[PDB]
Amino acid sequence: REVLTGGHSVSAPQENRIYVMDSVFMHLTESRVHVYDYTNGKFLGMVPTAFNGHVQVSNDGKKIYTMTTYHERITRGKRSDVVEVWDADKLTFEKEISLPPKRVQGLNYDGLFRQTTDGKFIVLQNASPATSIGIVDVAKGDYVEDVTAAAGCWSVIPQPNRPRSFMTICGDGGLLTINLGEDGKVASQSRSKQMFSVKDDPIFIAPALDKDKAHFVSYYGNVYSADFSGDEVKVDGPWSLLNDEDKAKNWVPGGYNLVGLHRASGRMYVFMHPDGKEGTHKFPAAEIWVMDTKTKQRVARIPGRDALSMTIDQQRNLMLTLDGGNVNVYDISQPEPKLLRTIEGAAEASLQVQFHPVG
Amino acid sequence: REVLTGGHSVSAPQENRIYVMDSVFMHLTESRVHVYDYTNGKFLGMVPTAFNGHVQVSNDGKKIYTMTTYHERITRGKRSDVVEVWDADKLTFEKEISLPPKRVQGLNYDGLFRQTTDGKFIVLQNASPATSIGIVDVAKGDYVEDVTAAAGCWSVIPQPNRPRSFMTICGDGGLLTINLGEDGKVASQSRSKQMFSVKDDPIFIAPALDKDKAHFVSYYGNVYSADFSGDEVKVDGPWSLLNDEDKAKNWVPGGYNLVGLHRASGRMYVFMHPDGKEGTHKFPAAEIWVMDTKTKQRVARIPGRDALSMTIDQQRNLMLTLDGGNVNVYDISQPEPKLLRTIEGAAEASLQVQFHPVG
Amino acid sequence: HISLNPDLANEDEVNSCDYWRHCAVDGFLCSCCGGTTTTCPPGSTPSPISWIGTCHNPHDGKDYLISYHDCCGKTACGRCQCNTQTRERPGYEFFLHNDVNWCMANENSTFHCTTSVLVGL
Amino acid sequence: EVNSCDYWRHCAVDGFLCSCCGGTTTTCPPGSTPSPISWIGTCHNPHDGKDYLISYHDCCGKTACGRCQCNTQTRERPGYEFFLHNDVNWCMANENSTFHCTTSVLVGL
Ligand SMILES: N=CCc1c[nH]c2ccccc12
Ligand SMILES: N=CCc1c[nH]c2ccccc12
Repeated sequence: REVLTGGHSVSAPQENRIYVMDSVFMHLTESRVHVYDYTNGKFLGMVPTAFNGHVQVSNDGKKIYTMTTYHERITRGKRSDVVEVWDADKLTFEKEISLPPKRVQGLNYDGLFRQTTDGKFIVLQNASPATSIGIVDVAKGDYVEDVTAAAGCWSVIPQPNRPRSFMTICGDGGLLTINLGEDGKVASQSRSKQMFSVKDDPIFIAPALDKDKAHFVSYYGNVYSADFSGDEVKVDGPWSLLNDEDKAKNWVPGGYNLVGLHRASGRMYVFMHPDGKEGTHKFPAAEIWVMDTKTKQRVARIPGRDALSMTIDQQRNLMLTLDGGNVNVYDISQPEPKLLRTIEGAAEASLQVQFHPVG
Repeated sequence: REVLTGGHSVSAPQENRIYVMDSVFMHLTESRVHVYDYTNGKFLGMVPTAFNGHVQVSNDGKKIYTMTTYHERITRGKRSDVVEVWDADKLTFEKEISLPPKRVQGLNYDGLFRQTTDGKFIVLQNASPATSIGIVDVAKGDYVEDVTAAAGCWSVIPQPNRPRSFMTICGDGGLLTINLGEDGKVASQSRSKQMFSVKDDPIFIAPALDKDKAHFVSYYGNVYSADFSGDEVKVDGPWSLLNDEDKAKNWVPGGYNLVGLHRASGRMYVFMHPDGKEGTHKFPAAEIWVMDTKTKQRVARIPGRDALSMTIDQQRNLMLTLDGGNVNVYDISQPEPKLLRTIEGAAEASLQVQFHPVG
Repeated sequence: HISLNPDLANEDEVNSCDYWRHCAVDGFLCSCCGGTTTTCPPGSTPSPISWIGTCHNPHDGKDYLISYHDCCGKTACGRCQCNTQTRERPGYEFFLHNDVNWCMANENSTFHCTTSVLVGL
Repeated sequence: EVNSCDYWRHCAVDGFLCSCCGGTTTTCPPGSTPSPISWIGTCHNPHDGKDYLISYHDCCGKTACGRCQCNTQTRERPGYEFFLHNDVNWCMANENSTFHCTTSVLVGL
């Protein structure tokens, strides 16, 4: 009379979809990606990601990539670090790509698991605990390169204006730019001038990323810029997020994936909190500040609802916000963000949400 | 000048230890045994048991046995059903014993994973979904016998008065007894006469177990008995747990590992709730009733504290109860149990607690 | 009657443990997990076996046989957990029993979610 | 007090306090393995007004303890100052990298 079937695809169109990376820290070997419809908050499915999984969507929007660690017997036996390719509509596993056993195990910053702008290479952070950047060639389904030049550096910022270039933040306060050949090996590299003082004004690793420049906020609320319109990165800063009346309450940035850039408008979003002092750099947002990057001035401020991480959709003018368990959907088509809805229970321990690529 | 070290043993003596089997149903691939000190509520350690682990302590108190399922990639790859032997004191893995891939995956009733009285064999329930009982030779570390004679029966009730004998409950309402030879193969077997009506008065599988007999409670508050003091099993029942006032309020049993027997006194402990009807047989305890099994009268009734499972220690006259998350310690040396303490947050989703053996 | 097609019902009603046909459900309702009452969420697989029982339909007054299949091979959905027990019986009546994993014979036995399949009168 | 996140030694703990997990500040719970590597923090002792070097070794090879979760960030810095960073698993190089709990080992002033 009725029969149960599998083989089905996600009910909602890809343009409705977001990916909540649930670390499940209390049970970190059962991390997973929760797929939601941002328009109505409906749960659409999930991808299992074992121990401390990381996730991104292929730039063409056809696949989900995960990165994770298995062991033969979980808590004992042989380690396998892998990237997995999953079909975006079927949410089925397709392909496993072997990594050396040193992929980063850590909280879900965007910059630990990325891709080249052309979509041809997965670009990931290694730590053994020596750091290097790993390159995976998607068409080949193989690990093709270990960027040991990136030693003493951390995290991956892709250049949206180049097919296969990305930068990383280095312990000298500068950026290292890697340009890959078509085979995913380093073709060229360049190192910037010191952008920030590591000791005096450390930056959060999360970039507010433009087509041809990246903005970075600091522990004390300063702003640094890296311009890569040219082959050599030009660095500037700092300028202050704080006007004179902000300074009394010691407003500083806090969070994880804490900034975002709306490319068309030049608006940068930052999670902020008052009473900043040593050790408050991961505090939940009391407020979201919206800054014009051109004029270097705040244009809006709203309540932060304890958010820690965000992401921006350029095409639909949306910001997602995430306090660890709940996702807020904001309309950012105007300088002041409007709250559209809150998805409650989207995760138990998530520090990362992402849109399905559209356009 | 401090130095971090491992290789340490459980800090409290064996006789203080309890084992809370946490299924972590919300993240069932990361079930685990929480080891507690029942005297002061201190967490002493833990053993990881992957997907839906089951656990028991070796009769001699030296080892912990677990039974679990692995797959090469957790949600894909080849299945490995195993028993594992762990040191009880160091809480370290020692040995894996391969099982056929049909070990019972289910809630942690005592009778799914047991051992012979001599402690030489592990006796476990299989479901494929056809049922059989598996025998593991502990010393040889081998699965040695498949008891397909037990098809259509369920769970293992070891006979404490014989070295290598156990019973199981069958779909005919009677019991099947299996006696093992020194090699773990079935030497003999026998079937009792019908103890209960399967359709009209189904019993809970959890025995209130004496040295030479076992009592069972029914969905409708009757008591049944299997006496194995002699050559063949003698069965009796029903007698009602309920007086007239009880019946009018529709009191019935509810729970999982819901019964216990204090052997010295003949007292039986049963979780009960009022307003019983079809579908309430797993309801949280409104009360614990204490039955004298010789006189067939209730000697005490106390608050259930929503308990679902329990266990008894003979020498110290103790009963533990467990509501899924919290463990309650009761002194039962007198007909009326005294509440000694509650251990809060002992598990997220546990339906089984066990004392370390002291004999 | 409309009572027989959960696809036609209000979601809030179908996604509740009190929904008439969910009467012996142990686990997470698939209809909350990206699927429907009769479809596995994407990337999870129907169990060829299940526990069974009958449920009373308060709407048309009739009783129905339900087959309680699981969806398998992904980690626990974690949403809409039910533990109903109408006419459920212990493992010596094995196919009326819901304290076991009905994914136990699937290619991957990891339990994802469970549902209620209408067999008939 | 050592079981509190506020305890002065715990000023850069991200994880579960091993003292709540069947171990102590300086001993891994039974059947879990010390990490040979670790993030380092600098913590103020309110009892003598001095600052100390604290080493935050993880205990590894068992699943998450889940007890006494701390997320304190005194003098913690991002991955470009890697050995001051606590958003990474300091079990990363262990025979088994599964994270169980975190210790707070006093090194020196
Ligand atoms: N002391 C660091 C624990 C930790 C912090 N972030 C993590 C991510 C994965 C595994 C472990 C961790
Ligand atoms: N419908 C069956 C789900 C279930 C009920 N009990 C279980 C134990 C382990 C795994 C799954 C289950």
